Amino acid sequence: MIVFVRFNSSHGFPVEVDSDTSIFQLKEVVAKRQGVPADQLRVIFAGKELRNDWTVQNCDLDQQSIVHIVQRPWRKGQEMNATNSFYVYCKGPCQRVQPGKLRVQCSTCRQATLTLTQGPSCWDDVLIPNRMSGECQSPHCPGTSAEFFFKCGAHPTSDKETSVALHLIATNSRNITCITCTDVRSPVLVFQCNSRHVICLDCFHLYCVTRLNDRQFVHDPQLGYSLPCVAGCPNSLIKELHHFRILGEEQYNRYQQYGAEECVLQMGGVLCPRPGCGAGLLPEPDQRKVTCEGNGFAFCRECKEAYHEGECSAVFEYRVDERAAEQARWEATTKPCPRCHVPVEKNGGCMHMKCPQPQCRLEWCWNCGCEWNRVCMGDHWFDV
Ligand SMILES: [Cl-]
Ligand SMILES: [Zn+2]
Ligand SMILES: [Zn+2]
Ligand SMILES: [Zn+2]
Ligand SMILES: [Zn+2]
Ligand SMILES: [Zn+2]
Ligand SMILES: [Zn+2]
Ligand SMILES: [Zn+2]
Ligand SMILES: [Zn+2]
Repeated sequence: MIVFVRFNSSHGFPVEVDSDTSIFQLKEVVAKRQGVPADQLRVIFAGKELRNDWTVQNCDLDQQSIVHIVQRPWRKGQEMNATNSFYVYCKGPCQRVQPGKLRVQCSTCRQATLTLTQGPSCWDDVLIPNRMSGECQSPHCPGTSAEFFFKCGAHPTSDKETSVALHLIATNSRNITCITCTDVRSPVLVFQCNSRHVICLDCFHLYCVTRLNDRQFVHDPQLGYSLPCVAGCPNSLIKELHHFRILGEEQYNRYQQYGAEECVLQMGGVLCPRPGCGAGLLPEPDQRKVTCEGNGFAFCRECKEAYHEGECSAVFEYRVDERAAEQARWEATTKPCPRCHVPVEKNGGCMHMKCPQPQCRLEWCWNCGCEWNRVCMGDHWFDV
């Protein structure tokens, strides 16, 4: 039997398998061929992962079936009881999603001298420019607006070393199951569909990579290229396109080239099949021999294999579970003062509490029950 494998490409190479071939054996074939460790490969068929112990027969794979192989090792270990509210994409040295550190400065002088009127309580407070007011303590600075910024929390960072905040990503303290895999994972990405469908980051990576391989990204005139909720919910395209950086450098670079590749294809062009040089080529409309040239092998335009004369070889190239979708919906009192023990109610999302008792006036963290400090401020200034 011949199956087609798409690995970091929109072109699927043929692989010979038998009814008794396991998915693990298929991964071993692709591992040696690509020089990539076998235990890092994931096989995806019609938007679903195929398990190592399943055979080709168990999977119901037929002649000319297209499977995706994506390089992403499964990591079981996670932190379900995490305290952090925020996530950033650290572009150096982590090169991945990490818990973030929230900081504030004066939007005028850029010093950490802005005394906020009140602490932030929501994403809008820290993402929308000039939303929060205060007074700058620096001599003669008329600064009245706060400027928030985030940094990676996994290692020290300079005051200039910012990382982009990932507003869709949240600590899964609600223990909501993933829409695709039904597992309870943390952190999760929350789609902005009406149902606020939840996806784990492992599934989100597989979703994006297979959609890059199938060239199924959606073009929005006032947005660019993006993806909606995996369930196909209306008006759910990701607007904050920096969320695609969480796929890592190799995959984000493929995403960045999507538009230029789509323009070439729209003009009757073709993308080069060779792994490494996947450039948008513009040959002569009726020419079968396509040679790679702007600024490497000569391929047959029909079968996408090395240029041959005569016939091409005979060999040539999703719905979410209803109950899983309903379960994966993100949105479906008083504490004593740590010092004077007088109970107080938290009015909003801000974790910075201040005891109203005149002899006490202790500033404390609602979550930790400790005196307010820079660590609590950076890690969980407000609830998300
Ligand atoms: Cl976040
Ligand atoms: Zn980092
Ligand atoms: Zn200032
Ligand atoms: Zn999942
Ligand atoms: Zn949805
Ligand atoms: Zn080429
Ligand atoms: Zn051919
Ligand atoms: Zn008190
Ligand atoms: Zn705290």
